[PDB]
Amino acid sequence: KVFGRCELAAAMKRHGLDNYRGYSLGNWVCAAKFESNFNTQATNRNTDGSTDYGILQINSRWWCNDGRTPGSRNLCNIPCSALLSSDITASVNCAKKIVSDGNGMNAWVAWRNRCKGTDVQAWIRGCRL
Repeated sequence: KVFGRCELAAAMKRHGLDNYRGYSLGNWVCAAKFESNFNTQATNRNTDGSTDYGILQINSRWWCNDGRTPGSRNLCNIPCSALLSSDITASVNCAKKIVSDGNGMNAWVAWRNRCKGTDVQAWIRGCRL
C-alpha cells in the first residue's frame, strides 16, 4: 500500500506513535517518507547483506527474520515479510522497540540525515488528526 501523508499520520497516531519516546508525529511521518516513500512494500538491501523492510525500513540483522541474513537476532520476533502488510501494526510495534534501544530515532539514518532538526511539523500540515 502506498499511504497518503495524512492517512499515514492518522494511523501512526492511532497506534500511539505521537510523542512516543518524545518524538512527535511529524518525526515519524518524515522518517517514513524518506525511508519508504510511504510504501508498505518497500524493500532495500543494505551493504552489510541485511535488508530493510516496510514503511520504516526495519532491518533483517537485528529486528526481523528474513532467512538470509547471517547473524540475524530477530528481536521483534517477526518475519520481515510481515512488515510489508497494508496494516502497519507490526511495523509500529517493532519501531517502538527500535526507538527504545538507546539512540532514539537516530537508529534510522534517513531520519537523522533528512528529518532531525528540521520543521517536521510540516509533515502533518492540513491533516485532521
